Amino acid sequence: MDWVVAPISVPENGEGPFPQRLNQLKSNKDRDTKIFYSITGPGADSPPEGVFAVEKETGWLLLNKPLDREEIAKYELFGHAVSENGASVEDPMNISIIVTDQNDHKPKFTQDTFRGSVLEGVLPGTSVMQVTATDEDDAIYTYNGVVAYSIHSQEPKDPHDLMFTIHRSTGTISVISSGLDREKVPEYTLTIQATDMDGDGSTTTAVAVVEILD
Amino acid sequence: MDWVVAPISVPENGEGPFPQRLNQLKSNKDRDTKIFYSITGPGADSPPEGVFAVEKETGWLLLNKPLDREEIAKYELFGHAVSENGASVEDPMNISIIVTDQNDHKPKFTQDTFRGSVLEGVLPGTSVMQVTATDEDDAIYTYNGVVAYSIHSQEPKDPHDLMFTIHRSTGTISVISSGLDREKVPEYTLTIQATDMDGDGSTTTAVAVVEILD
Ligand SMILES: [Ca+2]
Ligand SMILES: [Ca+2]
Ligand SMILES: [Ca+2]
Ligand SMILES: [Ca+2]
Ligand SMILES: [Ca+2]
Ligand SMILES: [Ca+2]
Ligand SMILES: [Ca+2]
Ligand SMILES: [Ca+2]
Ligand SMILES: [Ca+2]
Ligand SMILES: [Ca+2]
Ligand SMILES: [Ca+2]
Ligand SMILES: [Ca+2]
Ligand SMILES: [Ca+2]
Ligand SMILES: [Ca+2]
Repeated sequence: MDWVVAPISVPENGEGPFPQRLNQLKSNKDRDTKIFYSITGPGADSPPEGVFAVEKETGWLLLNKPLDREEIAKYELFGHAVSENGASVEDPMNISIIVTDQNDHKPKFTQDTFRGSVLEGVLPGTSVMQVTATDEDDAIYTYNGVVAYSIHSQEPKDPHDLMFTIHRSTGTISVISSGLDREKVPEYTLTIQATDMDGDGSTTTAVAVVEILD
Repeated sequence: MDWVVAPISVPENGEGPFPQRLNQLKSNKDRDTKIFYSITGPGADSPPEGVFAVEKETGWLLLNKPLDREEIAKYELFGHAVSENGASVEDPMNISIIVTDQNDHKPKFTQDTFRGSVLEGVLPGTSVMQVTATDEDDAIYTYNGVVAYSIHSQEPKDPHDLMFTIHRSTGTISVISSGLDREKVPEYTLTIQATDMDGDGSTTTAVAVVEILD
């Protein structure tokens, strides 16, 4: 052809229909004799078996089911070409398959509860703590794995509500009001959120507990 | 995003419509201020100017016309992000565009006429000469640039016709008949052909003149 194929990029979670054609393998010895094609490697003849196949007669490389980037992100397979008289007519061909991302993981907070303390007299603008959520999707080329933080809600609501903020990118929680008074309200429970696609995607929650120190 | 884009592969001779969107550039400083996008490089702001553009407000990278791999096979552009107050908010982003092939060149013989001579007594199977045609299209991953040779016709047709063959891949012309006789027919003119897609594509012609030596 030459007996080569460029790396193939396949987005995960393809709709099909399956089996899906990716590339047609072909040995120029098929002018001379009938060629039988086959494939080996993890994803073909070793676990996960049968994700990919090749059609014996035609050389079509097929994907049999949708892929999942977070299970396996890249496959390295080998294609074979054998004459009808049983002789290999090519050295095995390196077939590289790269699985590209879709946004299919929700963020996950690293803790169900995060705790931080401040002195009663801290001024507005004071950083209390930094929370974190991870996201298994790509955050280099897209926002699939990019988390935006927000505050869902605060209890109690004394001396008033929305006394805290969270930095949309860093997860740093700050107090933005005056009026902390430990003798009145010694602790606040914040329900916090993390949302992928930098705020447009899906959202998980955790708790941040703010202790007013004595 | 990060302020990066993976290389973009675009087949030549795209149907459009144009302008065609390729990728949306985006700086995360647009949470903070309005961003104006722009592009530089050969193919954008230097020859060939205006092949690619970027939409100021949206950051969409556009292709303005179909590409031709044999004119330019790869572009290296730079994307820019500038705040409404005039400050650059990113270092320029490397944008790599790779133009991939379609079969749009016919083969071209290297000579309009090729000449070879043989002794009258050469046996069937004798190689007379080797002709060549080139093809500017890809011959690594496809047959776009892969030439199949054939004989179009022979004059004169004495002592009979189809006295010669040509090797489909090498362009080696051979005599396959007995009966060469210089005193009867001292020279044969062969119209020869070269066809891309290894025989399925389009076809050019040349002349091969076979001299029977004394
Ligand atoms: Ca997945
Ligand atoms: Ca995994
Ligand atoms: Ca994913
Ligand atoms: Ca995600
Ligand atoms: Ca005080
Ligand atoms: Ca006090
Ligand atoms: Ca005290
Ligand atoms: Ca072209
Ligand atoms: Ca050129
Ligand atoms: Ca071409
Ligand atoms: Ca061609
Ligand atoms: Ca003789
Ligand atoms: Ca003789
Ligand atoms: Ca003589």
